[PDB]
Amino acid sequence: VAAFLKNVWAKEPVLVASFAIAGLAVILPTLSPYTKYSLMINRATPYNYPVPLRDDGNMPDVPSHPQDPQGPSLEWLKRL
Amino acid sequence: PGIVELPSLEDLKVQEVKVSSSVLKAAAHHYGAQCDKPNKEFMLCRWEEKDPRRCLEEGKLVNQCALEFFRQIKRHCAEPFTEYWTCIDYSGLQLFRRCRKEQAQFDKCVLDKLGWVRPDLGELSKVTKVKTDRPLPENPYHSRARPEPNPEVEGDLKPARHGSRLFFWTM
Amino acid sequence: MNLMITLLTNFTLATLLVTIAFWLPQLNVYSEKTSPDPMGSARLPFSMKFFLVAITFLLFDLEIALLLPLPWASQTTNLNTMLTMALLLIFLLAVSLAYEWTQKGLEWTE
Amino acid sequence: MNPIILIIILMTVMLGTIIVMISTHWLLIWIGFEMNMLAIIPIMMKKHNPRATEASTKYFLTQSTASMLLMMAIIINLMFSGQWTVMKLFNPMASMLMTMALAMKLGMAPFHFWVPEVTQGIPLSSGLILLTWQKLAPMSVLYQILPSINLDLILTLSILSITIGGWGGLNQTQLRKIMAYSSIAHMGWMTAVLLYNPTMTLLNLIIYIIMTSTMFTLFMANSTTTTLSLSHTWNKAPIMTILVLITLLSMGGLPPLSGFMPKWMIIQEMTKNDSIILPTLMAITALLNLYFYMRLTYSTALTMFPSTNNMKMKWQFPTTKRMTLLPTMTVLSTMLLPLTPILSILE
Amino acid sequence: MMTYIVFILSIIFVMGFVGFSSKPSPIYGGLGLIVSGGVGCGIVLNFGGSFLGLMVFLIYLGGMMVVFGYTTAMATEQYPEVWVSNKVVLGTFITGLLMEFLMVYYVLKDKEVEIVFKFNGMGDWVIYDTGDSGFFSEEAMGIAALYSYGTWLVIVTGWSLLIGVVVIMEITRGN
Amino acid sequence: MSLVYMNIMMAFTVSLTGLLMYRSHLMSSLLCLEGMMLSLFILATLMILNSHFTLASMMPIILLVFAACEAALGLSLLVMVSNTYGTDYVQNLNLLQC
Amino acid sequence: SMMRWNRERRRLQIEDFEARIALMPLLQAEKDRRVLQMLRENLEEEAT
Amino acid sequence: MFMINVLTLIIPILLAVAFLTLVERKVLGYMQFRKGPNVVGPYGLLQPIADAIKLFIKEPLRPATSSISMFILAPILALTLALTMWIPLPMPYPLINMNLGVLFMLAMSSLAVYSILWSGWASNSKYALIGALRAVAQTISYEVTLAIILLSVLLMNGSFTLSTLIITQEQVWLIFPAWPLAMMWFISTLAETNRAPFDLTEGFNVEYAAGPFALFFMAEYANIIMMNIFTTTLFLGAFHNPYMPELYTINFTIKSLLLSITFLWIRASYPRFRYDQLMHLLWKNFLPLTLALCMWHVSLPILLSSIPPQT
Ligand SMILES: CCCCCCCCCCCCCCCCCC(=O)OC[C@H](COP(=O)([O-])OC[C@H](O)COP(=O)([O-])OC[C@H](COC(=O)CCCCCCCCCCCCCCCCC)OC(=O)CCCCCCCCCCCCCCCCC)OC(=O)CCCCCCCCCCCCCCCCC
Ligand SMILES: CCCCCCCCCCCCCCCCCC(=O)OC[C@H](COP(=O)([O-])OCC[N+](C)(C)C)OC(=O)CCCCCCCCCCCCCCCCC
Ligand SMILES: CCCCCCCCCCCCCCCCCC(=O)OC[C@H](COP(=O)(O)OCCN)OC(=O)CCCCCCCCCCCCCCCCC
Ligand SMILES: CCCCCCCCCCCCCCCCCC(=O)OC[C@H](COP(=O)(O)OCCN)OC(=O)CCCCCCCCCCCCCCCCC
Ligand SMILES: CCCCCCCCCCCCCCCCCC(=O)OC[C@H](COP(=O)(O)OCCN)OC(=O)CCCCCCCCCCCCCCCCC
Repeated sequence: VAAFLKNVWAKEPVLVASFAIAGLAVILPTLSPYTKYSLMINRATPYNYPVPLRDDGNMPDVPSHPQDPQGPSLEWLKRL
Repeated sequence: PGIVELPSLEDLKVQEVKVSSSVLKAAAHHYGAQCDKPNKEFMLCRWEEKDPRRCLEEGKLVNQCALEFFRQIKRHCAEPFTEYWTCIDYSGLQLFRRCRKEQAQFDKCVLDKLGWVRPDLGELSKVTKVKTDRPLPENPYHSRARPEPNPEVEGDLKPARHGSRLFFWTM
Repeated sequence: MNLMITLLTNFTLATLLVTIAFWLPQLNVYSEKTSPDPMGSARLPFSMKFFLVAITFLLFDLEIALLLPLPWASQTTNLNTMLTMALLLIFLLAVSLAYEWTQKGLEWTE
Repeated sequence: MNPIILIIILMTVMLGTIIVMISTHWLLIWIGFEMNMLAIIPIMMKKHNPRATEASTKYFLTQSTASMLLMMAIIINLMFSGQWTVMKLFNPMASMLMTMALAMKLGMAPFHFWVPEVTQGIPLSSGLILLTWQKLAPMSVLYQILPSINLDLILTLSILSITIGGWGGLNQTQLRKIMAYSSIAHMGWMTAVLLYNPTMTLLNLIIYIIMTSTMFTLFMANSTTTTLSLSHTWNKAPIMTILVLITLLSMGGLPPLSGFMPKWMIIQEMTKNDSIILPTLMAITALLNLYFYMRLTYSTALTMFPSTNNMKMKWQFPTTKRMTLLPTMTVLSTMLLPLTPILSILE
Repeated sequence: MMTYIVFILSIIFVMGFVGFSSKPSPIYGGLGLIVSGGVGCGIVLNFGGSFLGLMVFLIYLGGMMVVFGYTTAMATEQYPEVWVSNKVVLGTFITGLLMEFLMVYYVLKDKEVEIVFKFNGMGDWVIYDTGDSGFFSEEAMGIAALYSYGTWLVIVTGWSLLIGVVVIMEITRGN
Repeated sequence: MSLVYMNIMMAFTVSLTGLLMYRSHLMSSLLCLEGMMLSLFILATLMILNSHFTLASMMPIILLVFAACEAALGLSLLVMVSNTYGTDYVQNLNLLQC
Repeated sequence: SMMRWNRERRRLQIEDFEARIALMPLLQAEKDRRVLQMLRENLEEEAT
Repeated sequence: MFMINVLTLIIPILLAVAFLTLVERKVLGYMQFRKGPNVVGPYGLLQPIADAIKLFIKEPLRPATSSISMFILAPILALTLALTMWIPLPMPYPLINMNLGVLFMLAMSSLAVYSILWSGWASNSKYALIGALRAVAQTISYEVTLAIILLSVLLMNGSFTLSTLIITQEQVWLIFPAWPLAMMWFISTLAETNRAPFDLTEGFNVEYAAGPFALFFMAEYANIIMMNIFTTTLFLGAFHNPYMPELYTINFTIKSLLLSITFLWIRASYPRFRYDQLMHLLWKNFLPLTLALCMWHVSLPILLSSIPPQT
């Protein structure tokens, strides 16, 4: 499992490089901390119009102006 | 069918905002900051009514508040704004990233002479709540009543009377 | 519109250069010549290997046709599913390649 | 063929039929038919002889034409309905195209002209698959689109299929072509009762698959492909002699055997709907199938017996062949008629 | 004249199939199908289907019709044709193709305008630019959704392509 | 119905009539079959782009890929025929008359 | 380097999209008046 | 005004292809310890004009063609696809600015094998047909890794736009995160155009005259210059000031000349592959590494949160 690895690195380095790159491409998106930021950036990219809501009277988490405190903020994206 | 009720030409006339798209894109973030309320009441009326014929006057309110946005730039800070939208206007894709010193001059002169804060990255894409006095549409699709569903099955399931009733099979 | 004009101009320049290349030396009255290669009168034998590499091109080209919208699919919200299906398509292209390997399909044009 | 590759290809055939059976979308119907054809093409070429390549070429041409006509019917449905649910079709042009395409995939007449050829070109197990498993997916689509199937067209195809599958069985000594014309006649029987009671369609399908599988399993157990080669069964394995022929007496449609179970039930659903002439004509043609297949029964259980001397050597060796489910399928293809009201499980 | 251009291409498209459904040769059949693929691709591209038109070129024409011409060229043993000096070897080609465009322009006659003008599409047919879409081709995002939404579709498609490789390698063996 | 759809259907039926009257070769049959597939691609694409139905835009590519794989299968069948007789003639494919 | 620059380009894409979002009420109101202008003109010329 | 722009693209392409023959013969001269042409013009500057006037009045071979139409449509298609590959190339702004210029170029280069195939069948020779089938098999083989390498690189771009590819590389060259893709791309473009050491046609279109051979020749060299410019844009993308586009134009011109002379310097250095050895190079060396790097450049912007913008 180690002498076989040295043998296949001696005979066929192309397939060893291919299986190593493919194995890292499989495992490393889960072992990474920055993978969640890909999800967050792709879900915070505004392709549509943010259709507003009628104010029924009791919605504390929804702002009234873009320059309000509450609302989803992208301080993490500006700073990183 | 019924005659579609299109409004008259006099009910459509308004004072247009006759500026080009680079003028609008250079003046976009401050317009989203300062002209928030009639814009969101109009687009709430536009997605609730699903009909522009009932969204006319609020739309004119947009076209009443956009011009007063630009006049207040024209009285105070027309020259940094002109120097900014000219550099916006040069580019093919109209990049914000090519015009940062003219952006800083326009934001500085606007924050001084008018006090407008350019919004942060992430804020203009927010879903906001809108307080209106107009009613909620009870049927925006103008749909008629649904046909009544079939009566469902109920009751305890009894065995079949004398089996299958298939010619001579008694079970 | 500009693309159609450009294609038409490229086609016109191509046909013009071909027409000049055929009609300009046919001004010459040089010689009418007679008496018409590694085979003289042999038929063509078919080769199975050339057809195998053609069909291998076609099947991997279909797999590439599936792989083509990936720079657009990177922008989606369901990135875990998108990554799983992208890796699954490239893995199935690799499994097709390994099956082409081990059954001696890539031999004498390896 | 590599047996792992054989298992993978057979599971792909089953997967294509299952994708046609379970899908609510027309593109997946088309995908399942494409997968089914693509995977069944090496099953025909298991032996690598020119008759299998000819059979696979004819099968590819007919099933590909049927697949393209199916996709044109799907496209015209998307015109006149804007949607993709596997339900009734919203244009009788798309209905006629899908009915013609499914009749081509089943090999119903007048698109029957590939069924006795291809079944002749391929081995007995691949012919078994072609005449049992490949019926299941187009009959499932016909089960799911019957509010749009034209009555006159499906009855025309049904009675033409029964007449041509009847008159195809005269001039044949090949067992595989006789099973192919029996296939054509039974598909006419199945699509006769489709717009009246599709439970009897599924009953006819299940009884047909059981009888066809019993017959092909007997043909594989004896390795006989012609009538004249079937005629030596009495001297080699005498228990094999009659089971073929009581199963074929079932396949004609003859009481008290269970092959009388479909046709009678079909008549039992067509005299309800005030059609008296049409089941009368179709079952007179079934008696014509009895005529030719009873002549084959006379050929094997009686007159044309005589053996050759090398048969004496076959007496010193039993059948080591897998006769898989052959007693079960032989019991289920004859003695099922006293359990005829089991058909309610197919609703 | 310029308005009816998609319709014009469609007419040429129909005529293109009459180039090879009459079947003069499999090689000229492939040539007519390549020309028909190009003009049907023009029909696709003129509704804003840019990616689908480039799949016609890249996968149908440059991917599959290359293989059809390749397999055809490994069959159907060739023979020479007329090879006189330039009054035959290119002049007959130019007069024949000018007669082909004469046939293309020749069908737009009084029997055509009774169908064109009574059922005028151009003016109200090509409606792909009906309003705004945004910062994205809707057709591009619909093809992009093959990976997030089309999980079962990609599974059965990749399985069919793997089975296609296996099936071709089993039937093209002879053993 | 509509006009350009009628043209694409006309091409489909013309390549069908070419696919239903064989002259000499099996390659002519495969070419008419793939002209049918091409017309199915064109007509599906124009419907899907017309209605702005977004998720079906992957459908013609699917309709391409499978069917192109289908064509590959057909080409391989032709090759095996041309390895037995030397030509791809459909009149060499008549041994299954008996 | 591609990490930092693709992240910065995503922030620029969000800035351009917020410019679009801030302009969409005016463009939608002008689009509504555009189509109602043209349909009233088509109605009057249809009536004459 | 647009036709002026089309002519100012297509006439300098033909002039650059004409003088590429001079640059090739001079650089292959000095690398082979000899001189290249210097007698005809001053330092050889009239050798392309003399060669062109020689080839365009040379006798046609009176070709025994198996077809008229494919014999004419193979040089026509060769020149048309040689010219139309240039129209989306951003220099820094292309002739046809299209959203899918990369995919357009991949499609129009995948259509370029029909000139080879129609030149092969339009000859009566079975040997020329066998050579054409081998060339077609080689070219469609290497188009696979063209497509996969090109897709893997454009996973860092965001879209198939060639002008966006200039915006992508404003901070770093794209050869730094993608040099294995760069070197396999470069050998794959070397093997597309049947360029040495992949030139087994000199180891199919000889049925033609010398004039139509000059047409196939100049289409091949336009493809060489075009793929060098496309590789320059794709991996060594230059700085661009929108107020002075000549900085980008001189910069990618110098890089394109260096990469074309790198083709000229590869062809004067190596022996040819045997045919199965370059099929081994594609199907058993470049294709596993290329698929692994395709998986890598899919899954890498997801794990590094470096997913490029769509627009
Ligand atoms: C405290 C806890 C413990 C308490 C214990 C309590 C029980 C103790 C006794 C345990 C054993 C019970 C056995 C079953 C009960 C009696 C069933 C019965 O006789 O039904 C009369 C049944 C109708 O008469 P019934 O007067 O209306 O009913 C009197 C009872 O109340 C019948 O009552 P039902 O209203 O329930 O009747 C049900 C219904 C009544 O039937 C109907 O509603 C009409 C459907 C009948 C079938 C018509 C089909 C016609 C076309 C196909 C003909 C095929 C060829 C015929 C056979 C040829 C040779 C294989 O039956 C069916 O639908 C099923 C089909 C008939 C099966 C009968 C049971 C057979 C079991 C053994 C089979 C052995 C092979 C026999 C021959 C195979 C064919 C039957 O008779 C017939 O249909 C005649 C056929 C022969 C009947 C089988 C006699 C059973 C014993 C046979 C032993 C000897 C076998 C010799 C070797 C093999 C043959 C060569
Ligand atoms: C874009 C601008 C240009 C780019 C650069 C290109 C310019 C330089 C050109 C030089 C001249 C080329 C002449 C022709 C070349 C043709 C021959 C040739 O070289 O064939 C290719 C050769 C072929 O090798 P071969 O032919 O010797 O192999 C023999 C094979 N067997 C034994 C089976 C017979 O090499 C390759 O295929 C390699 C390609 C590049 C690989 C890059 C791998 C990067 C590293 C990955 C990770 C590895 C470690 C493992 C994981 C570690 C993790 C930490
Ligand atoms: C799980 C991650 C994703 C994996 C899938 C994606 C992979 C991308 C690359 C695809 C490659 C497709 C083709 C692979 C075929 C493998 C079989 C093979 O090539 O066997 C033959 C070979 C012996 O060489 P030979 O036969 O002589 O070659 C002819 C020329 N001389 O035999 C060999 O050379 C041995 C080759 C197999 C063993 C290689 C081991 C590499 C290990 C690298 C480090 C660990 C990586 C982690 C994953 C484990 C991978 C095994
Ligand atoms: C609402 C209902 C829904 C549907 C219900 C279910 C429908 C089932 C339809 C079954 C169709 C089965 C077709 C045949 C099996 C498929 C695989 C196959 O062919 O296996 C046979 C196998 C092949 O072995 P091989 O080595 O190739 O033999 C040839 C000589 N060398 O081995 C042999 O050849 C050995 C010989 C015996 C093979 C017997 C196979 C019988 C299978 C069918 C059983 C009956 C049907 C299922 C039960 C009733 C349901 C209808
Ligand atoms: C043997 C015959 C002669 C051989 C030599 C000549 C023919 C072969 C060589 C030339 C090939 C022609 C290719 C024509 C289409 C190329 C693809 C294409 O149009 O892509 C560009 C573009 C898509 O990009 P995108 O940015 O999305 O579009 C603008 C959106 N804002 O889309 C557009 O810009 C669309 C522009 C309008 C549509 C153009 C339609 C062209 C005419 C129809 C096809 C003509 C060729 C037919 C025969 C082909 C034979 C191979």
